[PDB]
Amino acid sequence: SFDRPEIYSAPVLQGESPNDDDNTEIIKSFKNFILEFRLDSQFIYRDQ
Amino acid sequence: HPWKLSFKGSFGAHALSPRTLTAQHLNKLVSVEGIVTKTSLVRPKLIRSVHYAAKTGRFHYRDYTDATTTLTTRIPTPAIYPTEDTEGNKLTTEYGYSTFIDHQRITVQEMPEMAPAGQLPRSIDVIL
Amino acid sequence: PLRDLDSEHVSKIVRLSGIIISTSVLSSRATYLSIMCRNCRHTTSITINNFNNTVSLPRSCLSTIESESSMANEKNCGPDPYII
Amino acid sequence: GDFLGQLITVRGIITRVSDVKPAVEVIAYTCDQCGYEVFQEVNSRTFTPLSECTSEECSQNQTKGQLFMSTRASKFS
Repeated sequence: SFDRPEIYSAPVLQGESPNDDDNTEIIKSFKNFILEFRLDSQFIYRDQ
Repeated sequence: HPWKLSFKGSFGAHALSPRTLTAQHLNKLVSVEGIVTKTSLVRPKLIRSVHYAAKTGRFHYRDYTDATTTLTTRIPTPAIYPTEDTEGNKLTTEYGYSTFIDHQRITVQEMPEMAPAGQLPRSIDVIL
Repeated sequence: PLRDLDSEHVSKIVRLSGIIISTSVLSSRATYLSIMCRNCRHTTSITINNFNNTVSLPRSCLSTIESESSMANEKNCGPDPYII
Repeated sequence: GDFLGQLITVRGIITRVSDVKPAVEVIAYTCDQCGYEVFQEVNSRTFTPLSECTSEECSQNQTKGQLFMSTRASKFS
């Protein structure tokens, strides 16, 4: 009697990545929004 | 702890040949003698599994039964060997404290001195 | 305005404004839950996000789909066995 | 059959020795699209190759990859 097998991985080679503006691409764009928007003398949603 | 018995004793009721035993006196107690032949291999049997969960740091408890020991036809409830029990901690298996009991099955041919002159012998099986 | 909502406005971001009549009485949906196979003793867990008919309980005990030998070696939970 | 899991000491006669051949333990899997490496541990007698990808980045996306194993990155015994 054994236990269950397991699956794990990690991305290493950054290859085969065209800017197709899709599933993973759109998600990274909003990290550039909430932390990295700032209006005049104030950033709001990060402080919200 | 079972504390089993013997039932020693001579009785002229059911000391018949195994050659003439079949289809009669089923679900009774029969005394059979004869020849020990083609002894199988000795295997242990799994009863009680022990599992350690990593993060909670506790053990568990799980048993398994079969229809051979109990002598009464009870409702069979099979249980799959456990993995990922409550929340998602890995059920790491252990041993040693998991209990085990040996097991054996053999066949018994009838007596050649009791047998007739020449015919095909027929036999049954006994699990120990 | 609420008067003109064509079929070209189906499943699109449309805003409006009006008058609310009356509410309802609050019911409850579920998101996270632990289940059990009433024969196999098989437990998983199900999360949902877009709860807005969509999903229901499956109809196989699911212990048969297992990448382990000794568990798949050891029947029928069937029919739909899952009790929350 | 009560000595299971213990540490023991036996003696006898070496009889019918087999040959030494490598035993595969874990298998590497190159993504070729997301660029990760998938690892599958096998403790059974037999096993199976797995699906097209199981990355986190190939996941939540329309076009998943299609993998294949590798020899030099695996661990044997």
